Amino acid sequence: SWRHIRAEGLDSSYTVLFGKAEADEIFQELEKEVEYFTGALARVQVFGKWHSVPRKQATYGDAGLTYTFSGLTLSPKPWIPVLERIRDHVSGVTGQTFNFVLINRYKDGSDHIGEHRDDCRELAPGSPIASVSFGASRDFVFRHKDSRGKSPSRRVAVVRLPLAHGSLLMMNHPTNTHWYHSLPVRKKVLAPRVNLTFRKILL
DNA sequence: CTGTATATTGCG
DNA sequence: TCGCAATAATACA
Ligand SMILES: O=C(O)CCC(=O)C(=O)O
Ligand SMILES: [Mn+2]
Repeated sequence: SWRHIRAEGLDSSYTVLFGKAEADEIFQELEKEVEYFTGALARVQVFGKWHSVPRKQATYGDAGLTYTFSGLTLSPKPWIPVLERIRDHVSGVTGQTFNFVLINRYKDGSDHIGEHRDDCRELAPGSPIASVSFGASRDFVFRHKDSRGKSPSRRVAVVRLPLAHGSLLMMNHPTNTHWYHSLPVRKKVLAPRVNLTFRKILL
């Protein structure tokens, strides 16, 4: 069964792919195998200022591709067994295909990601995004674009969702046209979390 | 009276 | 501790 997350312009689906034992093993292999970007490849530019990202990132996928957000371009690394196994399984469950994965690792509840839409030029038009989570459960927040700021034109409610160990969140079109998402700071969370967002990228 | 868009600071 | 409006400076269209 899928929990359907629906609101005006919001269309997402949530389910648990893996039980505890399997999700533990996958997490441990991710921790062991994934090579994260450092230094110059972990700095972004937002509002005219450069910052080191408050988390760790890695990109895997087919050769040739490119992934640019916030002034930072990330070349994908060749697929490794554990990412292919997760990719293929998501594909078998959803029917959707993927040639790329972005990995965000939050070492604890102080690591986080800011509010944004996934609306890249390099993202295939109307292609779903598969977000698979491992480790600590973290709250994932959807805010509507017209409901943000000083004076909002719309009073659409915020949508909050705990992403569990071994879960899958599907973000279908047009979720990313109208809704920003983020993983806010959760100061009580002491354990790491690894998130995989599988995507379809144009060459 | 009025373009649009975007990590931490500075509040509450 | 949590939420979030303001905004570091441009870069557009
Ligand atoms: O950490 C997550 O659950 C999602 C991360 C994300 O949205 C991104 O990396 O663009
Ligand atoms: Mn995202």
